[PDB]
Amino acid sequence: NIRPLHDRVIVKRKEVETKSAGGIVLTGSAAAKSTRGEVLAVGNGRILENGEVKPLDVKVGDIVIFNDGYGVKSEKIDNEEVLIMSESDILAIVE
Amino acid sequence: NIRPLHDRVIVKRKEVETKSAGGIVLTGSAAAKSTRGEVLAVGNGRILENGEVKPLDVKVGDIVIFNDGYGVKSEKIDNEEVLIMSESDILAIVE
Amino acid sequence: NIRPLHDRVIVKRKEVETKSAGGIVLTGSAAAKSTRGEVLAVGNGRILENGEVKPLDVKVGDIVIFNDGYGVKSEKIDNEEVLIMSESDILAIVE
Amino acid sequence: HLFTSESVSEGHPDKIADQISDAVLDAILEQDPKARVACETYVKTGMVLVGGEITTSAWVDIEEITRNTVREIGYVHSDMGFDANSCAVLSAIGKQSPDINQGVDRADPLEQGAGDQGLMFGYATNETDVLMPAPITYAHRLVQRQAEVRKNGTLPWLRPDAKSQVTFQYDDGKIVGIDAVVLSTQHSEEIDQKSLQEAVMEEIIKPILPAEWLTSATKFFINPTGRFVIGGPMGDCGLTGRKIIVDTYGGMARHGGGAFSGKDPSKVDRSAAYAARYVAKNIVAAGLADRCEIQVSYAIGVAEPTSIMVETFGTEKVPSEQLTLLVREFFDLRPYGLIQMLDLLHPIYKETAAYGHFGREHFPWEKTDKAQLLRDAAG
Amino acid sequence: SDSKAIAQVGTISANSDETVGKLIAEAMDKVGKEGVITVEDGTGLQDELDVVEGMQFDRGYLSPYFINKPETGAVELESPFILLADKKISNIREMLPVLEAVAKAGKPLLIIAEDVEGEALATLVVNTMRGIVKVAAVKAPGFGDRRKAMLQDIATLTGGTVISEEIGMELEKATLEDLGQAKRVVINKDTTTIIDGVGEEAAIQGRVAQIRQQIEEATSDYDREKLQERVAKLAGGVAVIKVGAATEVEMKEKKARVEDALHATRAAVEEGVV
Repeated sequence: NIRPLHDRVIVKRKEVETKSAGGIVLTGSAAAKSTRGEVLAVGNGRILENGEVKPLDVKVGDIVIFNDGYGVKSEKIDNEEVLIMSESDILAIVE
Repeated sequence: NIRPLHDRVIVKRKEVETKSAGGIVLTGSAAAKSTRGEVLAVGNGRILENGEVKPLDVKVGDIVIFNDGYGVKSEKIDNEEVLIMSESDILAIVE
Repeated sequence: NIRPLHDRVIVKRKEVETKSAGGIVLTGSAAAKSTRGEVLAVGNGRILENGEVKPLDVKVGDIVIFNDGYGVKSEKIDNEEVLIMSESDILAIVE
Repeated sequence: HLFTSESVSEGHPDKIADQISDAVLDAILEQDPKARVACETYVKTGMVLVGGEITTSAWVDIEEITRNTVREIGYVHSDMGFDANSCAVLSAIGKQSPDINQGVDRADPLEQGAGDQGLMFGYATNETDVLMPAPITYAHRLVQRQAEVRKNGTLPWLRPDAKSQVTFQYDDGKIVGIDAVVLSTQHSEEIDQKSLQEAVMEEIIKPILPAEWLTSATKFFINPTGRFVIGGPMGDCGLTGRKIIVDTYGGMARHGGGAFSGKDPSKVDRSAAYAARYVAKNIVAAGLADRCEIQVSYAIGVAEPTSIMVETFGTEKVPSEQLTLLVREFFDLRPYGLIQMLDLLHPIYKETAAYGHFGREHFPWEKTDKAQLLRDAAG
Repeated sequence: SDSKAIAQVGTISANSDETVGKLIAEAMDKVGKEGVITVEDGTGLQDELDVVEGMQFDRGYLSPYFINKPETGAVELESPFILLADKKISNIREMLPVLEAVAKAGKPLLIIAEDVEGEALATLVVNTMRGIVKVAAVKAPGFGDRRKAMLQDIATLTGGTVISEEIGMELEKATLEDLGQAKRVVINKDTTTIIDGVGEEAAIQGRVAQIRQQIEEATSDYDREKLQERVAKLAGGVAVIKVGAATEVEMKEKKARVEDALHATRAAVEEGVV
């Protein structure tokens, strides 16, 4: 069990797709890294200059769109890679 | 349905026009990417320093003028290219 | 017609004069790009930290002196180039 | 008249040896501004030998330079019998000299004496834009084109070994056409003979030689015996300094025979020839003559040059006395004076090792900045 | 005009050798009047004649996984498409629309490009193996301006349009109107043959007339031979005569005699006999 601190969020990204708008199958460098995932646990909240905590807008079990970068760190837990990132890396909520 | 977080808006840029003040057709480097588009979904609002939320100044259906850059992110939704970018990255509203 | 958002104004630069301080007609790179223009519309106003609006000092129809740089963006409207710029790039007002 | 010039590619063992010697010279010069270098290289099947006399205050290991240099040509496989990493390089260089403290004292650098006795020559003609004899120039360009295509990857089955022969005819002392073009190159065994000549003539022969100089009588020869797969150091002995005639002018100009590669600028056997070409190119670019040569003579242990002679083949627009007067009072033919004004003490001898020491605009000795001044003076 | 006179001329022109005269007459009758006959040294002990119908170029399949008929070691495509490209290929992103469109139909497709890198080869071969779309890839034959000329020739004969980057045409916007058609295509390790293209005739006559008039201004007989071969390839047939001799010296002698007979028969057909 992992509990994120402050406004950070731990997610797992979906597997890369094989079919692309039809029967065309992409292998190797043709299929890029997935740019979507599901959130497993959510942080307590962001620390304000006042000192209060603002709860994060994302909730457990949702689907988010995020941009990979220097802020997103990849950690391997239970022989499974998960992504730890701040809320600012999350762009939108799917459905 | 895709809804952004905080002060982000999703846009779909207009098609690249070939005709330019006449029947002449521009190809290659003559015509560049468009810089106008319409918003599809609007974020809830920016988060203030104290903790309040401010509604955005863009309504759904308006045509916006923006500048493509590092902050603008391109994502494929429903096999359609849309741009996820902040509210501060748009310049003006047409009409 | 367009209207800017927040702390932005739209200006149009006047034509550069050829005969400078006499009959000497200047051609080529000597006739530098004009650094003065007239505002076409005024933005709503900058958003303060608390969320209030500060009305812009520049009024529509005035003449402004600015500096050309990276922050100034050009847009082709009605086949007539204009400049999209923030109030921070406005140096002074003529008369 | 019918004259033929022959050029060779960078994959040949002698050209490999020449490249190694100049690569070491640039490395030594970069570390030591005022070093003394006189080196030679020998290459054979799987064994590489280096020797000579190099006196310098710095130390350089030759192994990493040799592997880097050989890899540049493309010897990265064992199919041709020579591989960069699998080969072995031994050093037979005396890094120290007894005369390092006895002669350290100097009186005046501007009055340095020549260390060798002999006479050197220059040459320049307006037949080509690069002010060089045409048959040798186009022979170098052909093998240069082959290497560029080979490096580009469009022709991956080509091998570094290549040789070209170009024949030119002259009518009333002017070029009127191209007679015969020969390009001998090594290729891989996968491609058959018939497809081989088609690629080389249409992508190397065609876009290099001028089209307006090619007539219906031109004959193209490719792979005379029919199979040039065998090549590399296995098929021929390798040593340094055996085709100086090919590097300098191709035989159109009388040469002293002094070896160029592996020699420091201090020795006049190399630098003084560079100055003669620089003077000859300068004096012909001004339009004072159609062709000109500079004969500079030096004596061992003698500072002032013994004699300077200029010959023009009767094409001079001014008397030869004026031509001799200008070069004396406008060019510093001092053995150290020409060093300073040609600023050769820079690591620039790697590219000069292959494809001819002369005929490239970027070389310091190939500049024509002094042509305008001489035209005004003689006019 | 008759084949008997042509055979007699060929026999007389080859030191009274009836076999070579008869062979040349038969080859000329088979190929016709607008065609190319050439002589190369063979390997057997007796002369043989080989004739090629249609057009073919010396370019084979890129990968050995495209062959659906291992018995002959060659791949056969029935009523396929033809895609023509001059640009180098290293990514598949530019062919998603065309491949999905032709997979929506089922009948095969052929790619003629100057070169395709392994990244696109991987997806092409995996798609062919998984049984979704049947495609084949062959390099563009020749090099230089001749390569584009013969690409245009193939485009004209197959009833399609070439896709060139320098003319401001991109492969992403290509559709079925830019793809040609053919009755059958046979590709082996070294040759690719297009059988019974569906191009328009008047374009064929225009192209052959253009190349024929371009022949005249050529100053080297090598260029004349190449353009005549192009004319024969686009319209007509091409035949090769493989002379056979035990020893190289006899090989050269027989080759010279056959070439002389060929020239004499050509001249006799052109002007007449006395």
